[PDB]
Formats: sequence, structure tokens, C-alpha cells
Amino acid sequence: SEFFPVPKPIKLNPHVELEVFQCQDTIFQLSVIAPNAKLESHQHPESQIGMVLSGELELYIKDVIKPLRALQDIHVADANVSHGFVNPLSEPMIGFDLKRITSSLPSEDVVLTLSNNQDKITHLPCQSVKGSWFEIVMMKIPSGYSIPPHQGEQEEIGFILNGKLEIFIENEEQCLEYGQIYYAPSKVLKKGYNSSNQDINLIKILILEH
Ligand SMILES: O=C(O)C(=O)Cc1ccc(O)cc1
Ligand SMILES: [Fe+2]
Repeated sequence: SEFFPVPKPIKLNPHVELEVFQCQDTIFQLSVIAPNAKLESHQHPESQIGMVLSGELELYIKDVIKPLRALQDIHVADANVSHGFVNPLSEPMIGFDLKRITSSLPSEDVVLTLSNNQDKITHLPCQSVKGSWFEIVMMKIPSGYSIPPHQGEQEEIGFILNGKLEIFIENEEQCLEYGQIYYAPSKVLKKGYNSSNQDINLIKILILEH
């Protein structure tokens, strides 16, 4: 559905497998990059951001090489900026990316790092960073916690890394596990509930432009 999109599985080359989700004008993908993969640099008109979830990655961008750490660093490739990658480990890299034709002014950094903060709506501790066209928030949803009803001005895409989370968007409800996402367009009512006995790690991306 629009709010709980079904991914399309793609194999991009012998090294890269993707689960591709459409979120109106944003594409969200979960990636699996093979052990020791070299990914040739490419460019495209879509701006791109992403993070490693498991493993490690090296970003090749603007004639420098930047390491990317799991659940910490976000790579940022503005429109038509040439970017490539190496997986420096003999383990697969599991990650995600978002791609979107952006209107915003250029990003000042090719790598951003999450830092400790507080989630506005819930007042729960989180780690976050804000970029030129996006904000990424990672946070633990405690066992039993109810994410209160909220209508955001900004589009939001989210997913979890472990456990099972109940998510309601506008007029539709699903239990989410890792491998699925939710998409909440601007102004839709969203709420959620961790009915499991474990703390759930949630990542959300707010799209700052329309
Ligand atoms: O999917 C994208 O746009 C990426 O940026 C990941 C990527 C980069 C370079 C390649 O040669 C293949 C895949
Ligand atoms: Fe790319």
C-alpha cells in the first residue's frame, strides 16, 4: 500500500542486491553489498543519502575516501556528484539509501554523524542529524511504549531493526519488522505501539522539502 509499500527485489550487478520501495517522489532501498565488493563510481540526478546498518563501507567521493560506520555515519551525495564504494570487509554490508530529486541548497558535508538528542514528539532520547534536505533520527522505543498520535508537516519514512512494532497511518494499521517500512505523507495521522517485551530500535527519515 502507499503507507506500507511492498518492495521490488533487484540485483544491480553481481555485488549489489536491493529491496526498492517507492515513497511518492522518494525511493527508499535496503541494500546488501557482497563481501569485498568494489562499486564503480556513478552519478545520477537524484540526490542520495544512506547509512550502513551492519558491516562497514568506504565512500569514494570528491577525490577522498571516507569510512562509514554501522548505525553512525550517513553518506551524502548531492545531485550528479560522482560517488562509489568499497566494502572493506569479508562480511556483507547491509545498508539503506534514499534517493530524491531535491530542490534544496547544497550539502556542506559528504559524511554526517548521528549525535545524542531528544525526539520532539515523544521526548525520548535519540541520536540524530540534520542535513540539507533531510533529518535522520534513530531511537529506542521502550517495551510497552505508545508513540502518541501526531500529524507531521514533513514526509516521514521509517523502519525498525529488531522486534515487532504496531504502526497506524491515517486509516491503516500493520505490524512492522525489519525488512518492511512505513511511509507517512505530509499531514497524515500516525501513531505506534511497542507491544513486545523488548526495546525496539527505530530509524526514521524526515524529508525536509516538498
Ligand atoms: O544505488 C545507488 O545509487 C548507489 O549509490 C549504490 C551504488 C553505487 C555505485 C554502483 O556502481 C552501484 C551501486
Ligand atoms: Fe548512487
